[PDB]
Amino acid sequence: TRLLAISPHLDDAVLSFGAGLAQAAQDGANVLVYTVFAGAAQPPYSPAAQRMHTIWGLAPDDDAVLYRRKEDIAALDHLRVAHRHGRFLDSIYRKLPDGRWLTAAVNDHSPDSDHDLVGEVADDIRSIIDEFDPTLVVTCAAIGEHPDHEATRDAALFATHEKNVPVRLWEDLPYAVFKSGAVELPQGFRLGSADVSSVKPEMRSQKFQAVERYSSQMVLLNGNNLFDRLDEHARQNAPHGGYGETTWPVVRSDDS
Ligand SMILES: CCCCCCCCO[C@@H]1O[C@H](CO)[C@@H](O)[C@H](O)[C@H]1O
Ligand SMILES: [Zn+2]
Repeated sequence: TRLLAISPHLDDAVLSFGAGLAQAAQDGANVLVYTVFAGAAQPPYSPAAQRMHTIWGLAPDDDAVLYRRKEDIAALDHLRVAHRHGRFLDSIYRKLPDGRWLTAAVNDHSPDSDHDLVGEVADDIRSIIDEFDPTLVVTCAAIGEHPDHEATRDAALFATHEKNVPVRLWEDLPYAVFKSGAVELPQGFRLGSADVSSVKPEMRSQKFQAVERYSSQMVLLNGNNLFDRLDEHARQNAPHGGYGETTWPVVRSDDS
């Protein structure tokens, strides 16, 4: 088995699918987690980016991407899976064609810009598929509607469809604790029946320990009960006990 996980940001795959990644590695699968929006960023930073850097426990003008890449490597090494850091800039570092920052909340902009980004991400994913030759791709459902998650999900769907590789979407955590869960896929795609995994306690522990490697995100993610909320979420999906993660297969719609 060759499992390619496609994470929007540096932490999403571990937060949402860390137990599944860890189990896959345990079972002897070759597992690679490619993070789309891991692109190097340098000052000048927007005021919004400077504020986020502060929330992440960094100086406003620090190399936040460098810090997060190192966190990601530690977390993924802890799960014993490989990493690959993509070239795309996180939403807080992107500019619009007219020179404005993308984020301020997202500034009004042309769908053309969204399409162009999705196209480039899709190009990179098609190349990674050629290079890694995955038997399964898993990426985010984009529950919560973060534009980077939506771009990642849509690009992965288009790339996998063209390359004829099976794809599944994970339930975005911790977002799904606060959202309804319904998502709007690009035309022609739909979700099949959910799978709710049940993993051994060791895999829960491995996942939670890996999450902790993302120290910069802990204040943001905890709001001080992140792990309790993750446990409660799994409990609600599997009342008989045991930790797990929800994923859906993505298939072609009828008449498409
Ligand atoms: C960014 C668009 C507005 C909606 C707010 C959603 C909550 C923010 O979410 C975050 O945003 C960042 C910047 O993209 C990231 O670097 C993070 O990993 C992430 O958790
Ligand atoms: Zn994210």
